[PDB]
Amino acid sequence: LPNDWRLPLELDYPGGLVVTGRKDVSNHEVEQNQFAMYHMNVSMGQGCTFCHNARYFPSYEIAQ
Amino acid sequence: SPWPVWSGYALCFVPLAAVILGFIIAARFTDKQATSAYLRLDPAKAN
Amino acid sequence: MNWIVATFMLMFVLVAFLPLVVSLAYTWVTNP
Amino acid sequence: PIDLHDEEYRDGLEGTIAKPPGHVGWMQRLLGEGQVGPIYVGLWGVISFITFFASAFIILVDYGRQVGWNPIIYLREFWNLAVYPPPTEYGLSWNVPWDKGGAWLAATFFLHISVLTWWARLYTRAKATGVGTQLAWGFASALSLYFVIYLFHPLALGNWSAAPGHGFRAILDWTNYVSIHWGNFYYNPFHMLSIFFLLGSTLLLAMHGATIVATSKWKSEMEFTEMMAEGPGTQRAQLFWRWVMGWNANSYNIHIWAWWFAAFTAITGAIGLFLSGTLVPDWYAWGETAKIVAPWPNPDWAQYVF
Amino acid sequence: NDLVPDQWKPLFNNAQWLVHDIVVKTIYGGLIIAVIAHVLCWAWTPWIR
Amino acid sequence: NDLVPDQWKPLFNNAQWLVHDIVVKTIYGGLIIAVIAHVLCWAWTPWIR
Amino acid sequence: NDLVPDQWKPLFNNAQWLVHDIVVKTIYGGLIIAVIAHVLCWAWTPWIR
Amino acid sequence: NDLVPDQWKPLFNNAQWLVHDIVVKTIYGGLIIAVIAHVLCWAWTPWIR
Amino acid sequence: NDLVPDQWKPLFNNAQWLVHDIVVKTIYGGLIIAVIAHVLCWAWTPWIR
Amino acid sequence: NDLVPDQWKPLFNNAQWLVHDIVVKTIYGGLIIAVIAHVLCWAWTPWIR
Amino acid sequence: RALPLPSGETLPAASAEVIPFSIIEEFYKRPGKTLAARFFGVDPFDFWIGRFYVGLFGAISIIGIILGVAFYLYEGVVNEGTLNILAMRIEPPPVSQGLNVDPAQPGFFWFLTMVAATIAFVGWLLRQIDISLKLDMGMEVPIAFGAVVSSWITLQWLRPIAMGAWGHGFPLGITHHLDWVSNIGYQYYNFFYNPFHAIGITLLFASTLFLHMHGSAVLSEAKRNISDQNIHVFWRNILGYSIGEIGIHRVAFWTGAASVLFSNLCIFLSGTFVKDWNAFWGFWDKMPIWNGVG
Amino acid sequence: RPFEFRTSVVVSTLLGLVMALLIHFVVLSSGAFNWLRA
Amino acid sequence: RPFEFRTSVVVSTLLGLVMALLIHFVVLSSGAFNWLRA
Amino acid sequence: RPFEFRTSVVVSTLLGLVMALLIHFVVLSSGAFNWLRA
Amino acid sequence: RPFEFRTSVVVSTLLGLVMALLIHFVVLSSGAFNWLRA
Amino acid sequence: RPFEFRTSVVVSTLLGLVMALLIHFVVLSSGAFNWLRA
Amino acid sequence: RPFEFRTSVVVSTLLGLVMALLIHFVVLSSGAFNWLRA
Amino acid sequence: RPFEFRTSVVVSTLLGLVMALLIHFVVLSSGAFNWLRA
Amino acid sequence: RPFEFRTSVVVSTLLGLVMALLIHFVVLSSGAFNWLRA
Amino acid sequence: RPFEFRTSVVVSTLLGLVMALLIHFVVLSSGAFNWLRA
Ligand code: BCL
Ligand code: BCL
Ligand code: BCL
Ligand code: BCL
Ligand code: BCL
Ligand code: BCL
Ligand code: BCL
Ligand code: BCL
Ligand SMILES: [Fe+3]
Repeated sequence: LPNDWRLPLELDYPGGLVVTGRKDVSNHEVEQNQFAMYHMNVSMGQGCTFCHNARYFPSYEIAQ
Repeated sequence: SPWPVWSGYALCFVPLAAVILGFIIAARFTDKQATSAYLRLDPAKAN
Repeated sequence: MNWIVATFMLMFVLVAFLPLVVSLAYTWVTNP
Repeated sequence: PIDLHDEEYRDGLEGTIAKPPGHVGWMQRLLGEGQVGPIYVGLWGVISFITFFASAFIILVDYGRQVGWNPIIYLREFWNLAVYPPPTEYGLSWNVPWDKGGAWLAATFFLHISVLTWWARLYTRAKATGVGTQLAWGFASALSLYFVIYLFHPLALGNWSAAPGHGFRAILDWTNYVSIHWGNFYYNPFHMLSIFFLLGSTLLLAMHGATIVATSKWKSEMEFTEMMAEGPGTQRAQLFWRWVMGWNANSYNIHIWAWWFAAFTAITGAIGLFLSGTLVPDWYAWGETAKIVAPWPNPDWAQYVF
Repeated sequence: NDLVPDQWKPLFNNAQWLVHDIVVKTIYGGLIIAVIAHVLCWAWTPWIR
Repeated sequence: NDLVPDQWKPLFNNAQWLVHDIVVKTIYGGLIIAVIAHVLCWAWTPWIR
Repeated sequence: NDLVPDQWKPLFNNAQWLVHDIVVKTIYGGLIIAVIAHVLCWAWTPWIR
Repeated sequence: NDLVPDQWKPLFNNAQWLVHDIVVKTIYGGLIIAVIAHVLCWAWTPWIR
Repeated sequence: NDLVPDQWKPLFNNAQWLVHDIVVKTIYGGLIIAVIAHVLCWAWTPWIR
Repeated sequence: NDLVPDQWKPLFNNAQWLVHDIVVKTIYGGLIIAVIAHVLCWAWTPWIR
Repeated sequence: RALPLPSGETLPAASAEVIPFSIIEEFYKRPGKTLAARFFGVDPFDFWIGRFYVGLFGAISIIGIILGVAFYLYEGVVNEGTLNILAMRIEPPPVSQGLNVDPAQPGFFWFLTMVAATIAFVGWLLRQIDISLKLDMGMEVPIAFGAVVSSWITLQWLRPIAMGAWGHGFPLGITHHLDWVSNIGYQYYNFFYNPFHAIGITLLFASTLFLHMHGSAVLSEAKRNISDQNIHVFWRNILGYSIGEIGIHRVAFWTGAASVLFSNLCIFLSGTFVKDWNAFWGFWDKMPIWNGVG
Repeated sequence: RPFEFRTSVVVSTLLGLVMALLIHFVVLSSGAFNWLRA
Repeated sequence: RPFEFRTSVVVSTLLGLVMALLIHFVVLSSGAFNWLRA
Repeated sequence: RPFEFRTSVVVSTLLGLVMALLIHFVVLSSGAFNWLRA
Repeated sequence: RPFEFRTSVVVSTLLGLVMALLIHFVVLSSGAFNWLRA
Repeated sequence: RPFEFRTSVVVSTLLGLVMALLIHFVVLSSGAFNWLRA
Repeated sequence: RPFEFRTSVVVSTLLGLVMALLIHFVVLSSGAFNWLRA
Repeated sequence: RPFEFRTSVVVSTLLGLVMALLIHFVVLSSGAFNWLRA
Repeated sequence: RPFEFRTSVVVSTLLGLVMALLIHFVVLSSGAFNWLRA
Repeated sequence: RPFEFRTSVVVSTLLGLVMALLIHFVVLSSGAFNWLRA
């Protein structure tokens, strides 16, 4: 990650970070999203399939 | 409800039918022209 | 246990790599 | 009718620059022929060169500004430096600050010009020597996908930010981001056709090369001479495949197969990428309406977590 | 190769001339229709505004 | 081979001359139309301001 | 092929001379227009300040 | 190739000698200027300190 | 092909000998300067400490 | 040829022999210097302890 | 009269003559040079049924083929009941079951399908060795096929056995092995950053490029009267190098073979030794040359 | 012939077309003219 | 006649065009002239 | 014959142009001259 | 004959230019000289 | 005869240059000498 | 004969069959006719 | 002969066997007959 | 012989078989007939 | 020649250089010698 980057906490976060199929966001928003997701990955010991079910990212089946 | 929507056909069964048909026709024609009769060198001499 | 078998399987992967090298060296030798 | 000598040495603009040929030696012992020889420069040749040198210069200087003109740091972080297109604000506007996204536009323009001039060079040099012009049309087929990526897809979305960013690791990031944005990019059916054609292309290449090398002993490598009269090598090569898989092709058909597989790869790829942002916003949600998603009601997730 | 006038004799063959005539006629007709169509979409809603 | 004037004889063939005439005429017409169109988009909204 | 003066005879062919003339004339005209345009965008807003 | 002295006769052609003279002269001049420039930046602010 | 001594005759050509001489002289000079520079870098601040 | 002794005649050419000699001399010198440097690095601070 | 040619052209009137195809099959039969008959003294079948040559290796292969197809159809059609090939998924036994396999537990038929498929593939490879041995050509095609066979072995035997779960083999079934690939790719972050992975895709794209260029080169000189040095001159005019006729086929064979080898290495390694790929590149920043200049 | 006339006309018509297209695109995307809903 | 005249004019008209285009781009993107809504 | 003159002039003008361009880029991006809104 | 003079001058003028450029960039980026607003 | 002399001098001058550059970089980046504002 | 007749009949039958099949599948999947439990 | 007889018998016995197997699978997996614990 | 009879019978029996199979599958999967526990 | 002499000297000097470099780097990075501010 870039050293200037910090976790963006000025958002509603019930689903404010969603990006899939939105059609009003470009690759810049997706890049910020992936930054935050990799941070959550390093924080948690486990990997990226800990809570996502990478076939569909907007799915909530893992319950983590 | 039981049926695949429109564009399921157009997007997925144009490939699945067209590619299989194309392979089975192109193979027939290539093998025909290859196993046909034309100029070759004799096996008893060249080899 | 885990690591002995892991090293032994990596051996097999490198053995799969092996034949291509023999092909290359045969071509180098037999083509002076 | 056609003098090859006057087409190998002819001064400049109409001739080659590197007049003396050279030998590589180690290439000779392993690759067959091993002479470097002269390279022809024409009118179309100089244009692509200078435009490519302009785009590369623009990009390389802009790397230095990011590191503060420090050559130690410049050499350390060279592989993750990049220049990015404008952000979503002023999506298609051409008036952007140089450092934010302005440098990308000029570079991509000069790159386009260089590519098109190289195509023209291919076509003209093919006609000059008396051979056919199939290579130029194949290059056009690949240019179709190239132009959809950089020009046609950002346009018709409103954002210049959809294009990649002229970096070594920037292109991997672009691939990942697009696939994530559309959602389950694996489900795109033209992507499936493209993968089919790509793996078929590698299959055909390996097979043709391997069989021709195996039957080389009987001088089957000279595919041009064999086209007029099939010798013992080509006769053996046909029999091997006839018994294995039940059918075979002579030396003329197999190259048609090669050409068409390689071209269908890029054509289906371009058609499939163009449709992602416009017609079908979500690919996985489309697949479940087409009844081709595995039900997977309760998977065993113990494998994926460590 | 002698139906074309003298001034254009070195350029045009005999057969290439009649085609050229067809092309010119088609282009003129197309231009007339294009002008009419643009006057109409104008009268509908102008686009410069 | 001899329709072009002497000053330009080494350069231009005979056929290459008439095409050069067409090109010059087209370029002049295009320049006139371009100048008119430019005058019109300033009478609309100036760009330099 | 003797239209070029003797001082420049080894270098220039006959045909290569007239084009050189065209190039020089075009370059002079372009330089005059460039100077005028630069005086105008300085009167507008100076760039060095 | 007989302008070069005997001890360097095999190594240098006769054209290769004059260019080598130019190279030596340029290198000497460059070294003098480099020494002057280094004395100046040091008088300004020393680097080793 | 006969300026080099007999002991080294099979190895060195004639031209290859003078370059060897230049290389040896340059290496000796470089080593002397390197030794001086390390003695100086040591007197300044020792590295091993 | 024929400069190498009989026992090593099938292996070494003539030219290959002198290079060898150089290699052996260099290796001996390097080993002596390595031993001295090791004794010094030990007297400074031992590494096994 | 008119001379039919291999490229389809019919010429307007050389030791070459028009020979019908059958002649050249009878001359090149030579029965008895089978690799197997070398070891046993004899081959059981070698009777060329139809156009297909049969050998000892062919029979074990066909056994594997029939049994594998039958088990694949039994899974997903029975015990799933989906009756749609795209919807059905054939899944390996769970990771809790471990390395041991049990008929009562689920996944027993996936294991049978996998074993039958492996037998069929290896038998096919040996059959290719055999048929090439009769013709006395050479052993290049068996090597090129053995590369992809080894990839299959790495994916379904070596990597599952090293971890030991048996659940790691990719589930069979159209449009469900893709879900496995997608969940494995993201399990270790940035599979793109993996070095052995990136060499495989480099070689794949380079192979497609070489194929297009060779095909266009041979098609361009197909039907025309030329010296045969015209193509070499064209290649020297564009990029200033001509590989030769024997050179391009060697390169095709080699690149094709190398791609899959690097790929199977990358996957086997990811499973066993590396948890994520971003942590792998953490060492580069701290290289002494530039560790403090920032 | 030192200069082929047709090369000149080819490069001229290509450069002119590209230049017209580029200027048209830049002017449209600048959004300063109120043309096609702006 | 070692130096071909046409090579000189080709490289001259390419370099001049590229240079005009680059300067025009830089000046437009600097945003210091109030030209096309700036 | 030992040194073609045209190679010298080609490399000279290329190096000079690249060097002028690089120095102007560096000076512009340093932001120490108040040139074009700085 | 064995050692071409022009190869020597080419490699010399390339190495010298690269070395001058590298030293100039390191000294500028070190920020220890108060040169161009430092 | 067993070795070309010029190969030796080429590899020698490449290895020496690379080695000088690497040592110079390491010593500068170690930050233990107070050289160029350290 | 500018064309082979059999090529025409082959392409005609193929296009007609594909078109009938596509229309029959679109109409069935639209669900607007109450045909086979709809 | 216009048709080889053995091709007919081969394709006949393959199609018949495949068809019997497919019907037997479908009927078993439908679970509507109480056959082998159903 | 412009058209081979056996090609016609081959394509006819293939198309007919595929069509019967497809219709049978569609009718079974529609679930509108109460056939085999429906 | 059962072994070309030059292959031996090439591999010898490469292995020796790599080994010296590796040992040096390990000893420096171990931090047990108080060398260059340690
Ligand atoms: C922004 C405000 C105005 C605007 C302001 C202007 C202004 C101001 C001008 C134009 C000009 C033009 N505009 Mg505009 N324009 C606007 C919106 C539009 C719209 C539309 C979508 O709304 C369209 C269609 C156009 C289209 C055009 C053309 C009529 C014309 C450009 C000619 C040119 O570039 O081609 C030139 C192409 C080439 C040089 C090559 C032509 C090819 C030849 C003719 C084909 C034969 C080739 C021959 C066979 C040889 C073959 C060789 C091949 C090249 C190899 N404008 C907006 C509304 N537009 C320019 C024009 O009219 O000047 C004439 C003009 O000055
Ligand atoms: C998020 C997911 C990750 C991803 C995760 C993986 C994973 C996981 C893997 C790959 C692997 C591959 N990926 Mg990846 N990959 C991704 C992105 C990409 C991209 C891209 C442009 O972005 C590309 C080009 C690739 C390319 C590739 C190659 C590196 C490799 C191809 C497999 C192969 O060659 O061997 C496959 C070889 C075989 C299995 C074929 C065996 C076939 C047998 C012999 C034939 C059976 C006969 C059969 C029944 C047919 C019978 C014929 C009758 C007609 C019926 N990946 C994304 C980033 N990739 C695979 C690899 O490494 O290979 C080991 C793999 O493990
Ligand atoms: C509204 C004002 C906008 C602007 C919008 C445009 C647009 C938009 C265009 C130009 C174009 C031009 N502009 Mg302007 N331009 C502006 C400000 C400027 C300024 C400035 C103040 O400094 C300058 C110097 C220019 C200068 C120019 C020239 C570089 C160029 C056309 C010159 C010429 O006549 O064409 C050279 C000669 C011709 C083009 C020959 C034409 C050939 C024939 C007539 C083409 C016919 C095409 C026909 C339709 C095809 C079908 C024909 C078949 C026979 C049927 N513009 C402002 C920002 N400008 C035009 C351009 O170059 O594209 C060509 C362009 O389209
Ligand atoms: C407003 C002031 C802006 C600026 C904006 C620009 C822009 C924008 C441009 C220049 C260009 C130039 N600038 Mg300025 N420039 C600025 C400050 C400077 C400073 C400085 C203070 O130090 C300097 C030294 C310069 C110097 C220069 C020259 C390097 C260059 C043109 C010189 C010449 O006459 O052209 C050399 C000779 C010619 C160009 C010959 C022209 C050939 C013919 C006449 C072209 C006709 C084209 C025609 C339209 C095509 C159709 C014709 C058909 C027949 C129909 N600028 C400030 C920042 N400057 C111009 C450039 O170089 O582009 C070439 C450019 O476009
Ligand atoms: C304002 C002061 C800035 C600075 C900004 C620049 C910029 C900006 C430039 C230089 C350039 C140079 N600087 Mg300074 N420079 C500074 C400090 C220094 C210092 C220092 C204190 O140590 C030094 C030693 C230098 C030294 C130099 C030389 C290396 C170089 C030009 C020398 C020469 O005459 O050109 C060698 C000879 C020539 C260039 C021949 C010119 C050839 C012909 C005349 C070119 C005509 C072009 C024409 C427009 C094209 C159209 C013509 C057609 C016929 C129409 N600068 C400070 C930081 N310096 C210039 C550079 O090198 O670019 C070349 C450059 O542009
Ligand atoms: C201010 C002090 C800075 C520093 C800043 C620089 C900078 C900046 C430079 C050097 C350069 C050099 N430095 Mg210092 N240098 C420093 C400390 C040191 C120390 C140290 C204490 O240990 C050493 C040993 C050196 C040693 C050196 C040499 C390696 C090198 C030039 C030697 C020589 O004469 O050039 C060898 C001979 C020549 C260069 C021949 C020159 C050829 C001709 C004269 C070039 C003319 C160019 C002309 C403008 C082009 C147009 C001409 C046309 C005819 C018109 N520096 C400190 C950190 N140093 C210079 C370098 O190498 O670049 C080459 C460089 O630019
Ligand atoms: C219920 C109304 C539905 C609809 C449902 C369908 C369906 C479903 C079909 C059509 C088909 C057609 N429709 Mg409709 N169609 C609708 C609205 C329209 C509208 C409109 C209002 O604009 C139009 C213009 C049409 C027009 C058409 C024609 C394009 C086409 C058949 C024309 C023709 O006779 O066949 C051309 C001539 C023939 C087909 C020759 C037939 C050849 C022989 C007789 C075939 C025999 C087959 C035999 C069974 C095989 C075994 C024989 C062996 C000897 C044993 N439909 C609405 C939406 N329409 C049919 C189609 O084209 O399929 C081809 C199709 O199946
Ligand atoms: C219980 C009722 C189930 C059902 C279950 C099955 C099953 C299960 C089967 C059939 C099969 C058939 N069914 Mg039923 N079938 C049902 C409803 C129907 C309906 C309907 C109501 O519409 C129809 C039309 C049919 C029609 C048919 C025929 C298509 C087919 C066999 C016809 C024939 O005689 O064989 C054609 C002629 C023969 C098969 C020749 C046999 C050749 C020799 C005798 C084979 C000997 C094999 C021997 C054991 C091998 C060893 C011999 C060595 C010498 C030792 N079924 C319902 C759903 N049906 C059978 C099928 O087709 O398999 C082929 C099949 O197995
Ligand atoms: Fe080939």
